[PDB]
Amino acid sequence: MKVELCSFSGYKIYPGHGRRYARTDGKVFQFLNAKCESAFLSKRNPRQINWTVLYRRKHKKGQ
Amino acid sequence: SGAKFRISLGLPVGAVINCADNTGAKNLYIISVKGIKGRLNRLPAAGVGDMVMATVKKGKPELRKKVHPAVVIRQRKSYRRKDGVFLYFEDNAGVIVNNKGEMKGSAITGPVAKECADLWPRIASNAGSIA
Amino acid sequence: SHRKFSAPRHGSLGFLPRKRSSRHRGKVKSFPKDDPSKPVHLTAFLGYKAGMTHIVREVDRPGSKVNKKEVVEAVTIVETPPMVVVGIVGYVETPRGLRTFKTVFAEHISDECKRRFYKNWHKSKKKAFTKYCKKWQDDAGKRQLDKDFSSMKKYCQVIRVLAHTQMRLLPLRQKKAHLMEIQVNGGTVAEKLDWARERLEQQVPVSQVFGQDEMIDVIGVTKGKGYKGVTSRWHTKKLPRKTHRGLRKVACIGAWHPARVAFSVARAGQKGYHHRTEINKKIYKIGQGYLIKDGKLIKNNASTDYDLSDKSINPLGGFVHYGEVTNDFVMLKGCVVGTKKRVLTLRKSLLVQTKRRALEKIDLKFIDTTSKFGHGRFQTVEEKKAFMGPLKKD
Amino acid sequence: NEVVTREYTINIHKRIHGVGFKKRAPRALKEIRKFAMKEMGTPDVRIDTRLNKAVWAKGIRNVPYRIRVRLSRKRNEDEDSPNKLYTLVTYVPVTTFKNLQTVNVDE
RNA sequence: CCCAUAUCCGCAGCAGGUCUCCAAGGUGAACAGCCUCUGGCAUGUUGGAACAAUGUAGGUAAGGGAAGUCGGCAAGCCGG
RNA sequence: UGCUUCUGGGUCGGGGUUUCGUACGUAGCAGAGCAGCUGCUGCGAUCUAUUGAAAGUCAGCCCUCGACACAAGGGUUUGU
Ligand SMILES: [Mg+2]
Ligand SMILES: [Mg+2]
Ligand SMILES: [Mg+2]
Ligand SMILES: [Mg+2]
Ligand SMILES: [Mg+2]
Ligand SMILES: [Mg+2]
Ligand SMILES: [Mg+2]
Ligand SMILES: [Mg+2]
Ligand SMILES: [Mg+2]
Ligand SMILES: [Mg+2]
Ligand SMILES: [Mg+2]
Ligand SMILES: [Mg+2]
Repeated sequence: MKVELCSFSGYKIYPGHGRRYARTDGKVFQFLNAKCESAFLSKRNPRQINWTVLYRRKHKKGQ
Repeated sequence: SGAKFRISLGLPVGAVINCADNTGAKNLYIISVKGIKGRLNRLPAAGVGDMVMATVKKGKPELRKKVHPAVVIRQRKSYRRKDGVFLYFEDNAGVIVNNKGEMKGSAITGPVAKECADLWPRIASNAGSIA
Repeated sequence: SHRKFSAPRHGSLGFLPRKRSSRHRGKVKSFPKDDPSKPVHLTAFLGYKAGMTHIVREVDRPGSKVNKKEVVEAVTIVETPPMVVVGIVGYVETPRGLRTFKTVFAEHISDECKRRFYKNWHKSKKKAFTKYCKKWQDDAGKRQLDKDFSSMKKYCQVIRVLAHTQMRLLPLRQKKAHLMEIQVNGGTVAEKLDWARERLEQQVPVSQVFGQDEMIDVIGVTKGKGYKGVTSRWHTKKLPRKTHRGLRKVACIGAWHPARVAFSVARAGQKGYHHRTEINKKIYKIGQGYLIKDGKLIKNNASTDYDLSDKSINPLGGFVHYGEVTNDFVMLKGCVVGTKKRVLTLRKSLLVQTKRRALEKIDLKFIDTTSKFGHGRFQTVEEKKAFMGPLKKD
Repeated sequence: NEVVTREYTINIHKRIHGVGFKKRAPRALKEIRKFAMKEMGTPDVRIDTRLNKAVWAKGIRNVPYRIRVRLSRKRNEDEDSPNKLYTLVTYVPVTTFKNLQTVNVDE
């Protein structure tokens, strides 16, 4: 079974969990929960939010 | 062969969905759903893939003030799929149709849910995307 | 006059006396009819509702739109450690019913089952069967026992067996076991009886009773909800906003001249804690308990042919409000009745399952062991550590 | 053995969870007085006014989540009453409740 | 001496009624609303434990948006 | 439903989980700038590092076998 990846956070979405948003111009996004989905719909930037994956990647944290 | 599964219908009778094809119609006032028996004090309710009777409220005047068939191609309410997904679109939209299924228009602006493509071939042909 | 528009009745009259159930453990009101052809077996068991989770299996049903397409589908775990047989009981068919003719108990009985007798195990002297036990170790008693066996063989028609649970093998709080008469179905009474006689004081795992993809019934007490009004009890209409004496009522409870109020009118009262039988639940999987061997224990129950991991069904943080399933368990399709930590009675089906949906074989691809104590996003603690990396607490 | 004292800590956040606003600090005092009644089998309990003020430190709606306390069992003073030993409850200011065990403090 | 949610009139220590004087800080246009100091009080003829229904008074609701109803009553939107 | 099989539950602590989103302090030749003193030193919303940090988490979540105390008891009745 294909495991998707949250379009906002970057975590792994398992078969049962999350949702999908289909915008009027294609561009389907997968979401892990209504925290990601709401930070997306609010038009937040995943790179300025400490817990996302694009943040840890930008600031090179971890390793 | 394959039969339409049930989805979380979310378009009561009175919904004004936008008209996602190039027939010059801008709206679709849903006036009743096809295939609904009913119940005391229970509005009919259409979902993705359900044929309905609608009415163009704004658009070309040769389409207004009359009843039309239509098919809901995108609903905003989150419906579940048997494969364990919950999908929903950015807007409600449907296309106009004749009683045998052929689209009155030519193109479809935007996606078309696979619950509507598996079911209406002449809408999947004029489709732009799927799901 | 007549009702203007037709509406069907609100709620069923077939479950009518909606009262608090008079028993906590579900009662097999009827066992499957026995044929002397089938070999000797049992007809019911006893498990405890752990929790629910997803399942990704490949669907095989030619003609359906999901043929050979993975579908996510909820299941329910019922932890079922093996039952201990502690006595047999025979019945005679009389023109007044089915009278119980004789009961016989085994020599030794656990303190688990002996707790079921006393309403207070703390103030008691624990004397149950203390004089009965001295029948299994002397000719004066052994003779009488063999008599009481050749009698049940001569007369009894139905043979049931008494089998209690093992309550120490569970993560619950109560130590007092649950007893139950499981009817032995099979051959002639002589062979049905010299079977249970061998199994006195023995353990019966679920493999001996239920298989896989086997449709069964679940008998148990609905989860209780208290003194609920008529809108919650019978799901009647809610009156409009301008109603003076409250709006979550039934406006008319009867005509004039039927000068009572009838038994089919929706009225407020107890809701939940009823006794329900829910039929046609498919056994997706009879998992296996933990076990030590070569010092290392094997816990991987939720690993499938496709997953190939080392995770048990236990979600991250254990099942909520229940604990850790470390025993055998069955995986039933879909919800079952009751609440968590509730003893369900799993009964063999009373019908002849001849249907593609009943005879479908099951092959799970993936079992979901994320946490249920919130929107958990990690299957295993290993996968979580290997994703988050090292934290500050290290 | 009969006159003993020892420090505890009381997770008020769980002994109070659920009660309404205007009755939290009160239920927290009734639950301190009952806690000391359990840990020391004396019906006479006596809550110091510093522990009172420390429970009502924030307000009536926001009682501290834990609290470090010093239960001291004492001989009944004048007016020998049906009780022979009473339990004085005393506050203990603490900067963190991490790895704080029940300590058997002595004189 | 009281001059009013207990000294007056309403049968009463009655949520009603009954004529005036003085009039701080912050916010703000403001004697508006909200917090505070001087001064006053102990919740308005009782407490404890529970947290069912039905109420009373506030709230929030996916999708739809008056299809409800005699009627957009009520609520909501708007607000400087 | 539990209430001495050196055990048993209870409180506290610890671990798992999980929710929100990176604590106080300190460091900074990061900061629109401004001022004083002849580069230095101050004011300065915000930023970065320490920091997926801090905080909470069963009262109706899961595991402890970590400390502490406790638990062999009380009252009323019942006979073929
Ligand atoms: Mg009607
Ligand atoms: Mg009729
Ligand atoms: Mg009225
Ligand atoms: Mg949950
Ligand atoms: Mg009050
Ligand atoms: Mg008064
Ligand atoms: Mg009072
Ligand atoms: Mg709404
Ligand atoms: Mg909404
Ligand atoms: Mg109307
Ligand atoms: Mg009408
Ligand atoms: Mg109005």
